[PDB]
Amino acid sequence: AKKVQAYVKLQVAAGMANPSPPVGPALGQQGVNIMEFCKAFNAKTDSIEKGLPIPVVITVYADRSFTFVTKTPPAAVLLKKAAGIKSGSGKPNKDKVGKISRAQLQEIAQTKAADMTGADIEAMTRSIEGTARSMGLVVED
Amino acid sequence: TPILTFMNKLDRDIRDPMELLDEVENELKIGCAPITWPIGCGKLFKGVYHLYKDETYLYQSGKGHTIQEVRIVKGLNNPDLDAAVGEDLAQQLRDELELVKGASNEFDKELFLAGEITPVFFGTALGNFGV
Amino acid sequence: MALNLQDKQAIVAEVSEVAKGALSAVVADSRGVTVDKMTELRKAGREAGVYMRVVRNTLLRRAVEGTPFECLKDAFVGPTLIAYLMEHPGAAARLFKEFAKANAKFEVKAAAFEGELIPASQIDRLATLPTYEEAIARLMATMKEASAGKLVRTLAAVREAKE
Amino acid sequence: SRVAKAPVVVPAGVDVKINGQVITIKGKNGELTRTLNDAVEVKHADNTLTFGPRDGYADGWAQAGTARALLNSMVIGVTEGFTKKLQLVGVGYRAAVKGNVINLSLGFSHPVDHQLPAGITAECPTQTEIVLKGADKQVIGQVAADLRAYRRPEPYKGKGVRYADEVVRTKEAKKK
Amino acid sequence: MKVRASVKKLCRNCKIVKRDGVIRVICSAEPKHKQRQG
RNA sequence: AGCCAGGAUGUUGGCUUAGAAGCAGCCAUCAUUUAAAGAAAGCGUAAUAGCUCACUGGUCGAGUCGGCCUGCGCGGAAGA
Repeated sequence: AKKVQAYVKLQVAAGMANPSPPVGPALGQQGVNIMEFCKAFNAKTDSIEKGLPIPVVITVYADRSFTFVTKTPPAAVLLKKAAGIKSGSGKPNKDKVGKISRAQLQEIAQTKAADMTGADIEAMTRSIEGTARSMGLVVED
Repeated sequence: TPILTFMNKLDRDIRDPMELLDEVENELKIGCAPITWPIGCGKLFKGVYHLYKDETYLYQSGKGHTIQEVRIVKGLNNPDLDAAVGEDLAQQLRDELELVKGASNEFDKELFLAGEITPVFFGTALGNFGV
Repeated sequence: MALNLQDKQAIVAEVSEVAKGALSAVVADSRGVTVDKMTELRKAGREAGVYMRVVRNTLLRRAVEGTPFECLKDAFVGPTLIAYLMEHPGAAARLFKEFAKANAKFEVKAAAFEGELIPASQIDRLATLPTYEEAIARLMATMKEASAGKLVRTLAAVREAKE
Repeated sequence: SRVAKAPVVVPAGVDVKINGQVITIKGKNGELTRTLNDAVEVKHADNTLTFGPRDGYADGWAQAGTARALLNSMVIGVTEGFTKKLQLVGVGYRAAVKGNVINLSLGFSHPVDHQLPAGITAECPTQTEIVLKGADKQVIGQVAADLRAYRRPEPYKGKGVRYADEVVRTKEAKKK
Repeated sequence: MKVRASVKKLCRNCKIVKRDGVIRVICSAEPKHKQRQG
């Protein structure tokens, strides 16, 4: 690694790659084409499923296109498919909204293997211990 | 269709005429063949040195309504170019001209008619100099 | 913070990693970056862990003066900026390499490896440790004795001696 | 206090012509150079210069620290001499130096020739840089400030004569 | 600058020195914090 | 006090969000990585930013910080 050369992260869902209405002319402008950011993305995105957040770095030089290497997704968006309601925050901690305990989201703290600055396989559980409290979801743990 | 190139507005503070050649070759996909070359720009525009005639036409300020007096300084190393232009500016002419020869083109009439090099003139249509 | 009640703390608490210390390394980190903690702490993921600490405590007056647990020749071993490192579990091998094959790649000065405890000496790195659990180094270590050490010379008179 | 207390140590060279209340230092380069003092009694002694107050002076120390300071830059003065450097920003700005008088061109309707002081010389490694060395810190500092003056750096495009140790604010126009 | 009866340091890089019989405020960050008299 | 270094990772935090990935914003401020790093100070984003602050290390080495009680002064303060 080095530091910073060129990279960002703006996206709404994997259910629909390279969105046209959303970001539009706001998905790379320094060596990033808009009709090419769907030939290197769905090259492995269609290898798991479509409908979940997929951020990623953007290694840029000066040779026509570019190169990227994404990783584990956010454990906050997984609360629309693996937890409860469709939304999230909205109603923070003013009235016990959804409720997730020790059991749920358990293995969701097991998906980020290499991407988890929580050496202690057990302690790394305290990290995501909040990726489901940004709206108030008491744990029945 | 063949293209002559005129670099207008040397009365103004401009970009590096080297860099100007890059932008013309790179972005317009056509070779540059300098015929004249500016000596100083803006408040320091002194005139243009003709590369092929080997002489220096001297710019006079504000005669843009008629044609100014044609005032030539013959040699490129003529110590009157130093006197008329200041030896400082005179050397930068000599320096740039060195680099120009290693990164540009000789005007070829055949390639011009083929639309593959442009004769580049530097001047100022307002000062009526270079036209 | 806190005075003596806190000073004494950083001492004994970490100086336990000296009495019962596996290996030992003293590396300054002038111009260190965060990757500094994204390395010895990253390699702690799928090949190490919370079994390693480099608590920069070169407070000398605290670190050095704070080592009554027999570590002589150290009244010198504690110069300028420092960042001691120690082990509790695991062997006393590898570790030296995490530094030797990192700081060697720029990564700030490496105190030229001033050496630390265990044998208790001075400066001039070694590496007879990381060769451990690489048993196959003890395998070919016999150089097939009869074989290889033979097929390398006793049969070099043909590909290098027929003139 | 402090800066005052701290000794000055006269390097291998400089003579130190301490005459009562008039000190003079000469060495390597720098045509000597000498200043005066007041409420600070300075003592040569051995291989240094000590600075202290004087009875009946509330200025003591305060006048002594500036003492140290000055002398300390007087040693190094003739020793390593003193640096400088300025760089002209803006299309059409050009320095020259064709003697000991610098000839600047800054978009005015005229040139601006500026004659260097006593023991100060300068060179123009580039048509847009000026490095002027000297042994008197107090004068290079000036000559620099003075050159710069002709055309300080405006906060919009940044054009003008800046140092290098600058910062140049620079901000946007009033929106539409 | 601004001459007020009460100077006051506003910013963190705003200084306060006394050049002559006058207390002034020298704020290195924002010029608007430059003040005299006080 | 200078001077020398770091200030992230879960996280682009979700959210009335056209787009917000710490900072016009809402509600929240918890947990690792560590010597220290706040979903956090400021400049300023089309938006990331680049780049600097609390706090920890290093260098230097004796004092340093701010309130309280008192004495004497400074500005505030322009006229025929």
